[PDB]
Amino acid sequence: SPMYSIITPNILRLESEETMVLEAHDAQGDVPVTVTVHDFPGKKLVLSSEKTVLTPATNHMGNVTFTIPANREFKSEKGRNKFVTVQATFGTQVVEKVVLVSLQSGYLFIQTDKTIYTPGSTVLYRIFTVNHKLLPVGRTVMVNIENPEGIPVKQDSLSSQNQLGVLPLSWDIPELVNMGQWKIRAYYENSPQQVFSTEFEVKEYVLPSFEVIVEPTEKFYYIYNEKGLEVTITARFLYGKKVEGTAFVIFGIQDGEQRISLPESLKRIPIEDGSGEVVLSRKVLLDGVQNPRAEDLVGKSLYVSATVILHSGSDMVQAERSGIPIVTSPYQIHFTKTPKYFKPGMPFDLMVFVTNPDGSPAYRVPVAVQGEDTVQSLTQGDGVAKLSINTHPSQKPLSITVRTKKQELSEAEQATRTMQALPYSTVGNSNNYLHLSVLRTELRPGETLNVNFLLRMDRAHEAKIRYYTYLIMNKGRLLKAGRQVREPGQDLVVLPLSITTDFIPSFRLVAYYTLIGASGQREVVADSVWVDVKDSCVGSLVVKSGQSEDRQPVPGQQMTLKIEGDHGARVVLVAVDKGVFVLNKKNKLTQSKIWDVVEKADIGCTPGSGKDYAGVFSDAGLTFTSSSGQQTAQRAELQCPQ
Amino acid sequence: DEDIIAEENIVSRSEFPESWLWNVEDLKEPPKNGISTKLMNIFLKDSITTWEILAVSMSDKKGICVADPFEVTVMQDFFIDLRLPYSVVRNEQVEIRAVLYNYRQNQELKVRVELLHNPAFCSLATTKRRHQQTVTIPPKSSLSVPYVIVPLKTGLQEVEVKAAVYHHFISDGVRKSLKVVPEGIRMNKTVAVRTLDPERLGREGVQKEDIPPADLSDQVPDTESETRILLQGTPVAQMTEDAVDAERLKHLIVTPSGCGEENMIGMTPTVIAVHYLDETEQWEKFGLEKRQGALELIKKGYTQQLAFRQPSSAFAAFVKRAPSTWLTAYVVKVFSLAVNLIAIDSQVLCGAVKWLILEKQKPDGVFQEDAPVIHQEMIGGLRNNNEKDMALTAFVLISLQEAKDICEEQVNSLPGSITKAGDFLEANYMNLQRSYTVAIAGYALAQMGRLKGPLLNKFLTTAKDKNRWEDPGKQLYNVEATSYALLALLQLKDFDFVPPVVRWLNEQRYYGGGYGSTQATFMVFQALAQYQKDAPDHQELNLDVSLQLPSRSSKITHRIHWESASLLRSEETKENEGFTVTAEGKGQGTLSVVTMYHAKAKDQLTCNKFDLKVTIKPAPKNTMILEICTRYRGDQDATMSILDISMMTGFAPDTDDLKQLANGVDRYISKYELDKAFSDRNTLIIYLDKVSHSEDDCLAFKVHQYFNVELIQPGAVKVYAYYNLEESCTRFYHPEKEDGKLNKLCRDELCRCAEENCFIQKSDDKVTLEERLDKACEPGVDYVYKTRLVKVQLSNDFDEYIMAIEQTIKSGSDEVQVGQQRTFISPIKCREALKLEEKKHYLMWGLSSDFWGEKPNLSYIIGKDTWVEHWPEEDECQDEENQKQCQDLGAFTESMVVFGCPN
Amino acid sequence: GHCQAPDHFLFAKLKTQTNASDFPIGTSLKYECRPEYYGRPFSITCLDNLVWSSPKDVCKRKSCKTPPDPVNGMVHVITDIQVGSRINYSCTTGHRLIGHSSAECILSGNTAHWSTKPPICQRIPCGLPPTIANGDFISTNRENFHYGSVVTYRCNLGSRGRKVFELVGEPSIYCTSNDDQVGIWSGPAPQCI
Ligand SMILES: *[C@@H]1O[C@H](CO)[C@@H](O)[C@H](O)[C@H]1NC(C)=O
Repeated sequence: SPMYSIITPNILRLESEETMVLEAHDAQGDVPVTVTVHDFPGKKLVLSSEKTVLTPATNHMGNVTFTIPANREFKSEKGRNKFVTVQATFGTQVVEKVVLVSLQSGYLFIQTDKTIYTPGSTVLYRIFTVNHKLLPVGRTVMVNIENPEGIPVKQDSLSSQNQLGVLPLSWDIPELVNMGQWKIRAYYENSPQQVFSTEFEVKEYVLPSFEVIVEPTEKFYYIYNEKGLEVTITARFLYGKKVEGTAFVIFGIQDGEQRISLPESLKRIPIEDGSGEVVLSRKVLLDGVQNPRAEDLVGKSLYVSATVILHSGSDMVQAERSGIPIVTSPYQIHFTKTPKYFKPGMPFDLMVFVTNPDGSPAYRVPVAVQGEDTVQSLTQGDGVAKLSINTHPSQKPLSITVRTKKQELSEAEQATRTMQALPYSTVGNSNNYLHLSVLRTELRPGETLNVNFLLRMDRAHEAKIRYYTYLIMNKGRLLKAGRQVREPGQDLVVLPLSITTDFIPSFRLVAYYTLIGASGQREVVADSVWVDVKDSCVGSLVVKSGQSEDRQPVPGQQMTLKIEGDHGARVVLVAVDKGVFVLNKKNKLTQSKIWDVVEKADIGCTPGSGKDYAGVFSDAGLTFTSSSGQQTAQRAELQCPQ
Repeated sequence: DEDIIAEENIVSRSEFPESWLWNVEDLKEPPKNGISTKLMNIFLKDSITTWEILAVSMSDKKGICVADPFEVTVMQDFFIDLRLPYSVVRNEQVEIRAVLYNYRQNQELKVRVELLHNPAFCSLATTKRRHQQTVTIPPKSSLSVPYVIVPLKTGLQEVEVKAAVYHHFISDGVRKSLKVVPEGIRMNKTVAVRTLDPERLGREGVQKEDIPPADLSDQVPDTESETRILLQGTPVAQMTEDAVDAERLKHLIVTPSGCGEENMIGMTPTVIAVHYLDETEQWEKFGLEKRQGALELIKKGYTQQLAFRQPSSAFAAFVKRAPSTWLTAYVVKVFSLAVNLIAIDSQVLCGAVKWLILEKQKPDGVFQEDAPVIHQEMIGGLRNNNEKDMALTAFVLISLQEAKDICEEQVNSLPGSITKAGDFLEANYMNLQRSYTVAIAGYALAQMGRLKGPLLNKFLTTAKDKNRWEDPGKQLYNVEATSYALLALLQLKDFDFVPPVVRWLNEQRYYGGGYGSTQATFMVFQALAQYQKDAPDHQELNLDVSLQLPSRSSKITHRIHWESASLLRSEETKENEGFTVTAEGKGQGTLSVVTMYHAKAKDQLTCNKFDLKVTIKPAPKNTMILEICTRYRGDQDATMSILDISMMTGFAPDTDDLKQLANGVDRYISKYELDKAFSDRNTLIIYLDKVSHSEDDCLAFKVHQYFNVELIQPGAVKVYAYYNLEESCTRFYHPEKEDGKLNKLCRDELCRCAEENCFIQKSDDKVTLEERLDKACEPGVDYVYKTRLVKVQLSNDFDEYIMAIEQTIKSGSDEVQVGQQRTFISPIKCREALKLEEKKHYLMWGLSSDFWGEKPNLSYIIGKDTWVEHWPEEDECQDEENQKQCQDLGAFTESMVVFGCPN
Repeated sequence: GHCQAPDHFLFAKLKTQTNASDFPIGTSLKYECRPEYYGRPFSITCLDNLVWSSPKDVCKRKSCKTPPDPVNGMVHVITDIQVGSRINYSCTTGHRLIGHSSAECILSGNTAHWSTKPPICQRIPCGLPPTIANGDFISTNRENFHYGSVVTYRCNLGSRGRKVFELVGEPSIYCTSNDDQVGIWSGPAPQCI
């Protein structure tokens, strides 16, 4: 009984290259395959254009690369969801699956020259138009400009064709204008549902002479600290010289979105050598609010508003540090990187993410799961620590409680969290599992990664597994497909995996084997895992000094600038006075934000594994279909469950 | 001065951009180890600050990359920082500051600082005289130099200061810009809201609208305005009756089985379920895997059905049984609908049709059943009618018209048979006694468009309550007939009648799929599918809007459609003008016109929360006493406050007096200024812990003048709360000037600077006749009068001399006849230099720019170019010291009057 | 006794009588910086060693201001801003230059001010889109078009709406220029038939 299987991405996109996996299991000879895509329902013949031949010595597996053309969008804002029918014929046999379609063409990014503007000035902004592979593409893009009240005052429709994915643009802010937060909105012509936006502030301002930066000794506040909140004020000129002046500093408590000032926290301190110190006493803090219990203040934040005035009295600059948490503990525990399902009898790998109250990853923090002794781990650079526990064969859900083991804390100050994992369910209780283990962390492009395939099943049928089928999913598409061979008797095999720049920001690895089980029954066993890759650029862009370091350049002098980048690329530049950022540092363009937008656009909703093979595929953002009837469930939802 | 670079030789730094280097560069450099390197030689701007450079790279391979920021620190050893606000108010006196920074480690600099003269400002710097100070700046320090100016003309003006140090090459200058805002506040006046409905509210389907200019009564002259026009389309959706919930359709998937009849009974619900779910797009809640399965069932039903197809192409229950007309017709009716689903052989279908026509059709156009079907529950309401000739003829005819487009170009006898049967249906229609037949034959005739006039009226009036077509009997017949009637209405496109019908069908809660439910199910779902297929979900929207502005000969065009309904149209004009809107087409629009402008509203300028009184009094070199009294406006005393005090040039506070305040309670003075040298403190800041809201909190200290100089500048006192700089109060102090105010002359909303010389430089040098003649013959000089001072009216500010003109030597743009009085205005402080007293005579001449108010009512102003010469009395001319003057006066007068100028 | 004719600095000028070769000991001569330069007025004296005194750095050459970064434009500066130097202006993409591209550092002899004024690079305008029978284009902008603006065609549906004719031949088109001039449409493709 030769079995034909098709693997596709969970959701399909328009005007983007998608790949499809064709497999013929237990077959003979060269099997021809034709792939057709139609509208659902009916026949529009969207793409019939991909034809291929599966052969032995190719081990009966093949790629199909197609790009689905766009009807664009007639309707509607309301939707609703559109599906397409993917059908594949191997010589005779027909296997078909209907797939959900997202209208997203690609990504759009908007870069404004400054973070703040004046009435009667010009806002310069570029629009980067890319596909899902973040490659440059000429396309039609709709642009709108919304005032604070939300009314678009200007809208155009532009083409990025022959612009190399960069659209230079400008808008003149009127002299009679509404003050507030202005927004630049943009979207693709074929996809009005996906809108990318940026903000910029219009205000009456002047660039200051200097900048003020206030910092706490630590980024949180311990409720029982008698010292109170200690704040160091730093004020430096734009040219780097320190300052001499007088500063006014006051504190406050933030709960919800509501702020409450502390009147008796007002202090006037001298500024000497561009520095100063001020302390909010616990007495003043607890007196300001009449709520007698101190523990009630936990889960609230503090804010410091410092105002530095020069000894000339000409220039005055204010600054604020907000969101200083009042906590019982310096740390917190998060399971968002750990799979929620386990293989009974097989090692379960937990990834615990310990963070500081500000969200910054904690560094070198002891953690453990009760209980107790043998397991311990220290958090890495990314703030994640690995804890691997052994697993009982029982069907009882696994309840895991993780605590921080750091010394010098009274256990009242220790962070704890409790998770639960569920047993992977097999076919007909055959108890045949598959365990993918990837250990190494802080992975970078160019490195190789050993993937450990651990097979669990009775040795009676073990000789029938000659291979594992693996898929590398990245950025919502299929990055790679392959076959890892297995000789009879090999329970654990290793697959070397080369890591290119195409795995950034991260990737998913799914694998499955299939065999005929007890009494003529087809069983498909699968497992998945998620691997984080170091976030970075694909290429490199550096801007440095072109001359030796002697002394600072004088206004009016020429400066040679060195740029280090990829061959053939186009580089756009901007220069901003740092006095600007004193007023507004928000909404600045950053690669981190790009990869964040990409990682939010991922169709995979889980860190790994699944409740069953169908669950494994679907959760990892894949669809598996077979002529024997084994197939994934249907996801009609566009977003990730939450 | 001694060994110093001149002011004129200094080029000030004018460029202070907040953003630049918008440059675009491609890397063409051949890669060395994968990295291309381009070197950029660029030009740093005038600003002293750190410039941050952000780069983004776009490659056709590697994609997008956002580089990390790069900083460049731009600084000098000695420089000027000129601190200007964002905007200043016209005619209001303000004090800006120029802070000189010397960062040199061991070296102190002797500095000369000068403010440039601008016609747009009133300062101590005149046209022929500069305003310059000489101050010493210690190593690694800074010094603030206050300047007091009054803005004059609106718009964006320019302020420029220069400085250079003695015995060194060091120099610097700063040229910045500042916005001069007139008195007022931004106000949004809503002009017009107009509702657009060219169909309902328009004439001839066209609605034109007239929009007048905005009021703008309180608008400030010469100020701008912006009129904004918004066109907002309004979507109108019509309620479309609820489609049948797919949860009720689940039972309609049935595996086809049995012989020639049963096979169709089982094929029926599975075929129509797809048809309906396809149009209603309910598969998502139904599930997508079910469809293809159903398609397999359909293909099965068809394939099995082909086993009952006789050589005659006719269909019958069993191969041994005589062919059934109705069964074959129903097979045609089903396979016709199945074309959208599964592959079907046209030969089988059109073959069955051809057999129907060439066999079962009578010469009168009637189709007749020779061999009745075995299941009488599968034929629906064909029973009991006794009209069955008509009913069957209709059924068969419908099955023929559904298969037409496929079989038309194949079977030649199809249209013939169609029209043949159509005549028969047409002739007998009016005699129909049963609603069911009226419905089926109604739809039968409607596909020909032959249901018209009396027949159509018979069809419509048959419906009870204009909702349901029904006869007494079993319900299924009434439902089926109602379905046929719905297909009829939809065929004739009468949508007024439709909704009450569909509302009734869905109300019956009939999902079909039971014993003998074939006809009911099939027809009700065919009808309810065609309904949703043909049902409009919206009212047609096409808008043609045009705009006629008197300021633009160009025609403004905007087209609004139903996909545009979400989109908002915006148009702007800076000129306030009445304009015309020409609208046309279907749909409902909304028009909004709103202007933004500047209001004449006063005052808008005040010390908000602070009352400030400053009094400087002579103490019993020179020592004076400065006293500052302040009170906060509110229900509570203010928190920590700031007193920013500048100095009259050449003055310093008494160093001793400061300590008592500083060491006193509630008062704080930084030690920085306390141990600072007596010299070079022109700026002192007194930090107050509080200021009372009840009674005035006052303080005072002595000030010594260490440098004597002519024309000292008033000092300033600024009180403000540390948390808010925007709310403050500014006061000036001068011993010889009222309230610290500079001399300026204002009427209406316009003011001119009084800080120049009171009049032309006096004699000596003693004036001769050629001097007066040549000077008065200058083309610029407008008027020359001989006058007599009538009465001196003094005021708190400006002196008004009433001069009666006794004769007019030269006349200007003003029309003035001999004997008419005129008023001359002079700044106080110039009164004792003028030494004018009543009854004496004077000679005056001036320019055309010195007039006060507009013609022909004028007052004269005495400026730097204004000539005033005392004319001795006739009896006083006999005196031996008046001789030359009198001779010159008479001479000049008659020479000017009689001969005029040679030029 | 007696110091010879003073050396020629040539970047500074003496305006007063020089009638003599051998100067005596301790006699101040006044050297003012040449109009091509600028510096503080100074005086050179005999060392008593028969050699004249050395100037500190009193005098310097000149330069013409600061070249501004124009709106939507690139300033290519070769060498320095010193007198007689040339700088160039280039609009990179989608804009036409109104002005003089080449700019010169000048000396009017009293004071320096740039010979040419900074040019303005303006967005390439386009004429009306090609009009075809039986069909129209849709956009928020109709009357006034600028460079890079893209317009999309369609076919009129009448009133009730029906599928009339067929949309054929590349409905979307945009403004572009293959030379620096007024922009022309990418192509006059569309038809409704
Ligand atoms: C499909 O095959 C092509 C070669 O024809 C190969 O380059 C590509 O990597 C394959 N795609 C996948 C996802 O493996």
